[PDB]
Amino acid sequence: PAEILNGKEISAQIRARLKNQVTQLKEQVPGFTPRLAILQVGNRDDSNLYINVKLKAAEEIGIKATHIKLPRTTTESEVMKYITSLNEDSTVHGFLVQLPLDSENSINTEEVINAIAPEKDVDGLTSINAGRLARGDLNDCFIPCTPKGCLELIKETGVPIAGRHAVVVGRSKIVGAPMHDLLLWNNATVTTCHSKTAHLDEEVNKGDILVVATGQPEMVKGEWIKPGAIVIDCGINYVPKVVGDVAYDEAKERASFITPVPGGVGPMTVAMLMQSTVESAKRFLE
Amino acid sequence: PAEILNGKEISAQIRARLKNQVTQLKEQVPGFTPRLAILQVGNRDDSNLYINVKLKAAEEIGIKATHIKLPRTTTESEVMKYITSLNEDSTVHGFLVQLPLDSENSINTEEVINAIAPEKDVDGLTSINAGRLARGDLNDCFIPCTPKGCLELIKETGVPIAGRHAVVVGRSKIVGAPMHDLLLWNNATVTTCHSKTAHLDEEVNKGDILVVATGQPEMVKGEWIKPGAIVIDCGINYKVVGDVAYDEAKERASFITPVPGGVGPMTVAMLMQSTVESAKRFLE
Ligand SMILES: NC(=O)c1ccc[n+]([C@@H]2O[C@H](COP(=O)([O-])OP(=O)(O)OC[C@H]3O[C@@H](n4cnc5c(N)ncnc54)[C@H](OP(=O)(O)O)[C@@H]3O)[C@@H](O)[C@H]2O)c1
Ligand SMILES: NC(=O)c1ccc[n+]([C@@H]2O[C@H](COP(=O)([O-])OP(=O)(O)OC[C@H]3O[C@@H](n4cnc5c(N)ncnc54)[C@H](OP(=O)(O)O)[C@@H]3O)[C@@H](O)[C@H]2O)c1
Ligand SMILES: Nc1nc(N)c(NC(=O)Nc2ccc(C(=O)N[C@@H](CCC(=O)O)C(=O)O)cc2)c(=O)[nH]1
Ligand SMILES: Nc1nc(N)c(NC(=O)Nc2ccc(C(=O)N[C@@H](CCC(=O)O)C(=O)O)cc2)c(=O)[nH]1
Repeated sequence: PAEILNGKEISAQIRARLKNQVTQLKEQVPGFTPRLAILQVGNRDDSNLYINVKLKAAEEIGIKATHIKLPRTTTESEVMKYITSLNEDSTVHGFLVQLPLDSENSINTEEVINAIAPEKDVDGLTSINAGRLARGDLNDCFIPCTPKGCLELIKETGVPIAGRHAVVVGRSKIVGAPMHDLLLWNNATVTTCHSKTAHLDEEVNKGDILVVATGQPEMVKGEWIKPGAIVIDCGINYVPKVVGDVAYDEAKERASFITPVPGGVGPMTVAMLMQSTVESAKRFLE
Repeated sequence: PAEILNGKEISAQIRARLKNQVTQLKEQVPGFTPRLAILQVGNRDDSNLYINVKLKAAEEIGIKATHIKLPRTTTESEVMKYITSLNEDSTVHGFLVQLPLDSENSINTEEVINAIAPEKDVDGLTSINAGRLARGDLNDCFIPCTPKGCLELIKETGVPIAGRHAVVVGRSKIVGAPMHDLLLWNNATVTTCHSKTAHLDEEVNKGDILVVATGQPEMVKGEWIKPGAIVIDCGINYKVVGDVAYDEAKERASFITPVPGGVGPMTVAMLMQSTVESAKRFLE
């Protein structure tokens, strides 16, 4: 049976490490702290929870994190005033807009996200940072936090990535598409599947590394898993309890390593955001 | 055997349509002409050839194309000055830097490319345009010209892309990587291969659509091809041969691009199309 990749434990070690860096950066440049801002439009329940988890992580580490919550009646123009203000405020080192925006008005999300200064785009959602990642220019770009966290989970298996066949199910802007790029430039051979893929079960069965980011509860069946695969489940689904996008019971009988839900990718997403925030704080000093 | 995808004939149809568009444009707004600039660093023979092919196509269409060639010893700072000048010249609608740079001094290609204004980046090489393409924002970006030409050749088959398994061999900034994205947002299931891919023959055999962009002459064997595959060969290797072993591949493919006269003419035609598109937007 598969060994469990314990994201809860792994993230803790990352956060302890970040806390020491933050404490150490204070006794290098005094009064200086990493500063994060999180902008929210509307009042989605899941966004409220995820933002709150991120605030807790930043607090424990020493990052000063501000949460701005705009109402559902907010217009695209009002959101842009905040993005411009956060770009200009040299005390803010990174910020992000929690997605999706929950507005009754029509707001161009792509236009909002792409007003974020790329040097503060710790969520890696601007076209500029996406374009660097998608073309293999990894040294000078923020990488989206869920793919970052999935790569770290993969590395914890000690199984090298180069030459393996990776399958990514899902191509969303925040997870699946950057996940493909990250695996590719770590020299996996990568297949991307989506809602138009035919014979999904056959495609999934080719993955030595499998990352599932569909938002469909337990859709990926254990039978589909290649024996010995490294299975990374990004799904967080509320069903009649929380389950992921992989049928966990069947899959753990065939994988060599598997992420549980909860306690797998989710805590790693948050840890990687704090790491990117510290990185933009350190970069700002230079 | 395969039907041949005649890139010579298809590109001539595209260039004639563009010529008539430009003619009509000039009738509607007298004195206006689409303008392209090509910047080159060094004096590579292949670059000289491909640039010359581009200038001739622009001339046939009625696009005014200027070519600026800098010596092998130019500095990054001097290359940047020209890019700034091109960005600021409001009579220039698109421009590109022919790659690779041939310099004696270390010049940061990524910094040079990324100083191009995205609205004039007709080669689609800026990070801004790459990121738009890579995340499916296909209406607000220039797509690189060779992937655009490959997509048009695949569409000439009349077979829908959606649901097919496509294999891209190569991940370069100009061809392989944007090709993956174009096929992905046409709803293919896409596998990307590279020089660390193990069992390349088995990955190629999965491809209903196969695009080979490696620069390794005839390395992709015909026996690896899935029977009935659509086979797109971007290679130009020096006779001139492609990246696919053509004779064996043609036996098994449903459609296949010859080399030469396949992808090559389509690449140039797609550059002209993007140029005319930038000029049209600039009137608007
Ligand atoms: N977004 C969040 O705030 C958040 C928070 C926690 C967890 N998650 C988890 O993170 C992952 C990504 O979520 P997201 O919101 O970024 O995704 P999303 O925008 O909802 O996109 C889902 C992706 O899965 C694909 N897909 C859907 N049904 C499929 C099927 N039956 N077969 C194959 N592919 C299918 C879609 O294909 P198409 O592109 O063709 O539509 C799309 O690429 C999910 O597992 C989700 O549960 C999300
Ligand atoms: N560049 C031009 O001006 C030009 C003009 C005419 C024609 N072309 C054609 O355009 C295509 C791309 O050219 P490019 O300049 O963009 O090439 P490039 O930058 O050299 O990229 C070559 C790609 O092929 C991959 N590759 C090399 N050997 C391989 C192997 N044995 N198995 C699998 N993948 C392998 C490389 O993998 P890695 O990423 O691991 O290195 C890389 O992604 C080629 O077909 C070329 O003939 C180019
Ligand atoms: N801009 C932006 N928008 C977004 N919608 C996201 N996604 C985005 O926050 N996801 C997310 C998922 C899981 C958790 C998480 O902490 N999950 C824990 C459970 C947390 C708890 O309840 O304590 C787990 O799965 O184990 C946090 C964030 C993002 O990263 N950036
Ligand atoms: N910036 C930039 N750099 C680059 N290096 C390229 N590639 C870039 O120009 N390729 C290219 C390929 C083929 C031809 C072409 O016309 N090929 C003909 C043969 C050429 C001839 O023999 O005259 C054919 O295959 O049929 C022209 C350009 C590019 O498109 N943009």
